[PDB]
Amino acid sequence: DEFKESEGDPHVKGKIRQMQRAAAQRRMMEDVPKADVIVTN
Amino acid sequence: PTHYSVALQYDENKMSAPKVVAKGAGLIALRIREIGAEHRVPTLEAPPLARALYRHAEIGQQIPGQLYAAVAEVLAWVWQLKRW
Ligand code: NA
Ligand code: NA
Ligand SMILES: [Zn+2]
Ligand SMILES: [Zn+2]
Repeated sequence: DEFKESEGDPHVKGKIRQMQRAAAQRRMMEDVPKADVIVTN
Repeated sequence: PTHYSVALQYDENKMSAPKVVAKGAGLIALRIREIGAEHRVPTLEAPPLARALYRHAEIGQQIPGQLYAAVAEVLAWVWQLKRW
């Protein structure tokens, strides 16, 4: 089956988890309002 | 610009260590400091602890034990703040 070949594509999978790092990062930033204190500098 | 930011959430029950909800540098660090200030989240400059938390504390987890005392000192600071 060509369905498996397209499903397995390492290249489609690498973009996909590139966009996840970005997406989970954004989910991180949207949780900042839940914080009680921000430590900096 | 500027280097490090760590956002903590104190535990749901009052007697457990706080967790990291966000950390970053330096654009990210800046953009956390910004959202925090925008949403009136108290922000303390404590450069040694910020670099440390940033190095060692895992997002979504309880801060590490090496850093409890220091993060408890940040909490006393948050209490000083609640009085003008
Ligand atoms: Na809270
Ligand atoms: Na883990
Ligand atoms: Zn979103
Ligand atoms: Zn969230």
